[PDB]
Amino acid sequence: MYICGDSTECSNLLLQYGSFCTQLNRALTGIAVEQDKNTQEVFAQVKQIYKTPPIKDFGGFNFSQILPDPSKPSKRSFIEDLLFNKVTLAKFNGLTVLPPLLTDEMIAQYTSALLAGTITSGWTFGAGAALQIPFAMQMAYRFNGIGVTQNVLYENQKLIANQFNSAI
Amino acid sequence: KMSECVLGQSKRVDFCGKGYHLMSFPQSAPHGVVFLHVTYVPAQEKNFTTAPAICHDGKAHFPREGVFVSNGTHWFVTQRNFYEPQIITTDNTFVSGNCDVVIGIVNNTVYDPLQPELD
Amino acid sequence: KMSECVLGQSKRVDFCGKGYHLMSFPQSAPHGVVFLHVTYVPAQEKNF
Amino acid sequence: IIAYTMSLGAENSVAYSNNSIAIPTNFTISVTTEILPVSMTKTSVDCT
Ligand SMILES: *[C@@H]1O[C@H](CO)[C@@H](O[C@@H]2O[C@H](CO)[C@@H](O)[C@H](O)[C@H]2NC(C)=O)[C@H](O)[C@H]1NC(C)=O
Ligand SMILES: *[C@@H]1O[C@H](CO)[C@@H](O[C@@H]2O[C@H](CO)[C@@H](O)[C@H](O)[C@H]2NC(C)=O)[C@H](O)[C@H]1NC(C)=O
Ligand SMILES: *[C@@H]1O[C@H](CO)[C@@H](O)[C@H](O)[C@H]1NC(C)=O
Ligand SMILES: *[C@@H]1O[C@H](CO)[C@@H](O)[C@H](O)[C@H]1NC(C)=O
Ligand SMILES: *[C@@H]1O[C@H](CO)[C@@H](O)[C@H](O)[C@H]1NC(C)=O
Ligand SMILES: *[C@@H]1O[C@H](CO)[C@@H](O)[C@H](O)[C@H]1NC(C)=O
Ligand SMILES: *[C@@H]1O[C@H](CO)[C@@H](O)[C@H](O)[C@H]1NC(C)=O
Repeated sequence: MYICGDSTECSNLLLQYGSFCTQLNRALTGIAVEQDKNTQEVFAQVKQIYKTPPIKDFGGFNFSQILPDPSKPSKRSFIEDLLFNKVTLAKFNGLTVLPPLLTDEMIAQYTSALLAGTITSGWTFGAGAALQIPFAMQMAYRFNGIGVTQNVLYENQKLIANQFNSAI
Repeated sequence: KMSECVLGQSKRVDFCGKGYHLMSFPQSAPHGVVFLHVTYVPAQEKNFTTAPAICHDGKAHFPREGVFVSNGTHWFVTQRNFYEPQIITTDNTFVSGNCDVVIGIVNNTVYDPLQPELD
Repeated sequence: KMSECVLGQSKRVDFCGKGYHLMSFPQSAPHGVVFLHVTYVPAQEKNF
Repeated sequence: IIAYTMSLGAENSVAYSNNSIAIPTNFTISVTTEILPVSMTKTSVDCT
């Protein structure tokens, strides 16, 4: 359609050239399939969506910006919703744009699951069935990995929580 | 991937297989390399009530490597990945500061294993 | 990075953000992923 | 042939609480295979 246009006469000459017409379409389709695969690899890291715990207590950590808002339409978190405004994309003549295998809405759910998974189960969810852990306790493990002892987090959790909240 | 997986063990989560990667073996394939990944995944989770610090004399201990885990009758310390219960003692703990500051704490005994050997 | 940083703490230095790495929270943007990295940095020092 | 809406997974919320923890009592060793291509056929075409 692009090269020859609507006219039949133009089409005949294109046939003479070969499988160039056919080959170019195949390459684009391969590219189109790849996009879905990339998104699939990046976000389908979790077997099962994990609903966020009803209790919002997280040992003084405020996660309101990061987590999805039920009142708001499209289940996009405040940080996420702000981001969409920042980047804005804004058929015609033989060129067609195909919609993503994963709808923006679906992508939102995947992100929430990881967020929900990380807070509720630590790193346990990555390697198997998610294991419930106290958030303060999870943070304690994190300090140990980086060489600051767990007691240190517990001694001034409040100071740490405020900095984290302020940072977010 | 082969160099990290076949020689040595990779600490990176999910880089080689799914879950903790104990070891890996590689099998030759036509125009490719196939890697078989051996990984450790924890199958069963028994619910246990837990607390971060135990206050014995107004000083609160913390585990050297184990999340404090209590069935509800007594408090024992086990490795976070497999359930091994060890009676809490000075050997498995260290005391820093006073047990007023920590948000979550449970009063508990200490064994003091030097005393029964002495007496 | 998602697998490496969101699921578990990453030992590799500068793999996630700057400084010591604690955890990361994934985010979604059009045709992209925005990562929030939580890192531990030492604010004050003294000679010894 | 039926067209569904593509549900992602089972929706389960892990029980959460400040004083509640879960620790595994048994472990399973499994083998997973990942396949990566290392080479392709080498074709030299004389241009003449
Ligand atoms: C966690 O998130 C924000 C920041 O503290 C708080 O949410 C605010 O809630 C009040 C009404 O209760 C609104 O006026 C604000 O709009 C919210 N913040 C913003 C920035 O919009 C929330 O109070 C904090 N924590 C909790 C536990 O609710
Ligand atoms: C750990 O799980 C393994 C695997 O399911 C259990 O091993 C089995 O135990 C049963 C009952 O003793 C045997 O009849 C089977 O032959 C064993 N193998 C399998 C694959 O089932 C093991 O008993 C469990 N361990 C603990 C400590 O409960
Ligand atoms: C652990 O938590 C649940 C909470 O519903 C508890 O009743 C049961 O002992 C265990 N089951 C789980 C997490 O499924
Ligand atoms: C820990 O709890 C289990 C289950 O109630 C019980 O069988 C066991 O006896 C408890 N530990 C001790 C030392 O009694
Ligand atoms: C745990 O959270 C509950 C929320 O109902 C609260 O009543 C309780 O005091 C908290 N306990 C600790 C140790 O944080
Ligand atoms: C633990 O002991 C202290 C006094 O040392 C007491 O104030 C406290 O209420 C005890 N608490 C529990 C919850 O057993
Ligand atoms: C350690 O030594 C310097 C010497 O110039 C001194 O001024 C300061 O107390 C300490 N330095 C730093 C770099 O914090």
